[PDB]
Amino acid sequence: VDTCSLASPASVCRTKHLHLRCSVDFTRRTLTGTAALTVQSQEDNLRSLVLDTKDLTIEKVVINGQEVKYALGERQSYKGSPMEISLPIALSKNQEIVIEISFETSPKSSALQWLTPEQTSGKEHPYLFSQCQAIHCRAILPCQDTPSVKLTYTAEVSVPKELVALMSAIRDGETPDPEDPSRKIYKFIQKVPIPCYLIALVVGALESRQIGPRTLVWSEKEQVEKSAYEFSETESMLKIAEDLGGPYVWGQYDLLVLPPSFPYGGMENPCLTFVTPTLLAGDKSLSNVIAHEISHSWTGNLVTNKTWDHFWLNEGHTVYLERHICGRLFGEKFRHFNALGGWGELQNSVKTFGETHPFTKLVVDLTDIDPDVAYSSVPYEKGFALLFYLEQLLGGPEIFLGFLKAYVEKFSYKSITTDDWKDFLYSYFKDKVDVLNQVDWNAWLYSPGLPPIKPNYDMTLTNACIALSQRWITAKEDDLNSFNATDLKDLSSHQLNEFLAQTLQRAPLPLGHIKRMQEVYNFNAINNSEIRFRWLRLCIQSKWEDAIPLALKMATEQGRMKFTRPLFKDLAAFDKSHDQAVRTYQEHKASMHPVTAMLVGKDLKVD
Ligand SMILES: N[C@@H](CO)Cn1nnc(-c2ccc(Oc3ncc(Cl)cc3F)cc2)n1
Ligand SMILES: [Yb+3]
Ligand SMILES: [Yb+3]
Ligand SMILES: [Yb+3]
Ligand SMILES: [Zn+2]
Repeated sequence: VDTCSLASPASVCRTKHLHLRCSVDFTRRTLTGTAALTVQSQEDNLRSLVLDTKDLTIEKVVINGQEVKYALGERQSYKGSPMEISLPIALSKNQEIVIEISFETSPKSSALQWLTPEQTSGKEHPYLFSQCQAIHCRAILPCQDTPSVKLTYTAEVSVPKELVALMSAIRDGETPDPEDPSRKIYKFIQKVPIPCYLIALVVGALESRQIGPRTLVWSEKEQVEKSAYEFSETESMLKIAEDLGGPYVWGQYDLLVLPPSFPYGGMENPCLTFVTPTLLAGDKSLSNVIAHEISHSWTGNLVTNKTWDHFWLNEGHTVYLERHICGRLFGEKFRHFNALGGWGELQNSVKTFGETHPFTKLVVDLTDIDPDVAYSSVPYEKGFALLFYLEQLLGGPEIFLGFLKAYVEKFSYKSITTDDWKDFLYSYFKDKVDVLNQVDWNAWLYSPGLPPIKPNYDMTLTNACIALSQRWITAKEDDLNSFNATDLKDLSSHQLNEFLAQTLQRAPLPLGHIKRMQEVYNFNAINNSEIRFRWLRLCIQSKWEDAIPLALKMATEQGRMKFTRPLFKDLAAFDKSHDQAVRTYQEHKASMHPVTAMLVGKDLKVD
């Protein structure tokens, strides 16, 4: 059962298609229109059905050209309000009908962020973007907001004519709005059935540049050139992913570089991956995020978790494919370096939550839990560690990649559970069932903490990071003069980031050590968001007051939760910056993404 949805389950009825006709009103901060759902009954004598909604105003529901009765139930916190619709005629099993709902969103819709012109790069036009994963589609339109249902969709979006709309779909033309010549209607078609969390919309002063045979990069004019260069390896990564997963079925693979408040590193919206502008490091070093979103075109978008309790299926397999893409491009020693880095992030998550915390389990129980509050590196890295351990146990990467491809082929266009995955793993590896039976399945899937076995990792690229981190940790005052810029001469940006992560695991360090690190390495000059984030956390945790303005600026000038949440938490934990962190959150709260504002408030204990 999907404990995060209040809608009728897939066993009662299934939405097959959505035809959305809407208009974006920037003056009211509302999306208004009609959602026409083609719904197929799965039961005999079906007379009503329930949809998910959250802060939606319903004007009317039309079936067969006439208004029908509906009722909105009491709100159930983050789940929203159930909408029960009374069907005019009882449906037989497999009968399909179209239900047209006229609705309008709330300006406080948790799916949307409305930006004023001052919040954009161009400063002249406003901007809107959505983020539906996990359960925010219900805050845009009435739907069965569960990944256990997959539907196709078509959309027609009216916007001010100076702006551009894009969606997680193939572009299907644009025309002036026949009802208003100051507006344009943009059309879209998504012919591959998707779960509704993959519905996405952006409206803004967007420009595009072609960077591959099936890829345009989209952003405001000021970021086009930098984005085209940053993401130039996209076609190469798509070709490797097709070799590992099978055909790319989505047609286009475009990228949208969002404003800095985009809450995630990337969102795998089909046909149009959304990415944070914090990837714009200038040297392509953060391109693993693109490899990750590309990989979701198979693991997540084609094979999907049936409920959010099985989210690790989506992320674990995607991290596994992501690391194979980067291993093909940069070598097997690089794949192991990134895999070992991932184990260290899993160590940090388990330490943060606590080793017995229910969110450190691979398969979770989200009954009465807001998915946004559960979100962490555990499903990604505990999921990856299980697959990497099975790869080692079952004969290596070539053999395990055969399983991955067969798994994608088996479950394409379906929504599955951990038991479906395990049953297929046992079926595919029938000649190695004795090896599979040695796995402690109960501990790996259902127990909290670090996994029961740590995989084997090549240490070649990690050794220099560990050695430099240990030199700093073990240094006394009289050793500080031995450090010098030459210590970093043979380290890649990835290795500098790993040196900082290793050191941050032992923070705090003495203030004099951190001051010496800035003296000889000049980490304050580095703009790479991952390195800067770890360096500023190391400074703040080591109680360097000089870092307070730098950390507050990074926390507020961008809104990627991976960076903003720990920076605000570190600033709140440092007595010297505590009041400033709380005051800065209070002043920026109204202008923040709604989910990020909620999570930073919980982290800071500010209501
Ligand atoms: N797909 C990403 C690129 O890797 C981008 N991304 N955007 N939004 C989200 C997201 C995903 C899941 C969430 O809830 C859960 N968290 C953890 C669990 Cl074990 C189950 C859950 F339901 C909440 C949000 N992920
Ligand atoms: Yb067309
Ligand atoms: Yb079986
Ligand atoms: Yb000494
Ligand atoms: Zn992902």
